[PDB]
Amino acid sequence: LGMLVVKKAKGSDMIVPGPSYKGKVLFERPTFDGYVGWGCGSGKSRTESGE
Amino acid sequence: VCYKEGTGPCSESEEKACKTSGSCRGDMQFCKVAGCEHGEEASEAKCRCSL
Repeated sequence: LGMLVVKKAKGSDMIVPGPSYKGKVLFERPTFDGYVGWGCGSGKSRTESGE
Repeated sequence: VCYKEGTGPCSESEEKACKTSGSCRGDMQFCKVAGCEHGEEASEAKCRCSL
């Protein structure tokens, strides 16, 4: 709807160890500056909290 | 601990490098002082060292 826009993630930006990152490709994390989204590849299943 | 997660652990040439190198990533308490240069290894990541 054009209100805000989510942006990519830089290496200096770090994950939060809270949830169980099993079978993911896109999670959000609101930040002090903006909104950050992370992605993986197709077939690249996310089965651990690591990057 | 350092492990290649493929064909088991890292090499001696690798683990000796990974206290001097700048491509094998890792968790915290390993980047503040030991300097994870966090090479953006999209494919075929080097072996990760954690606690």
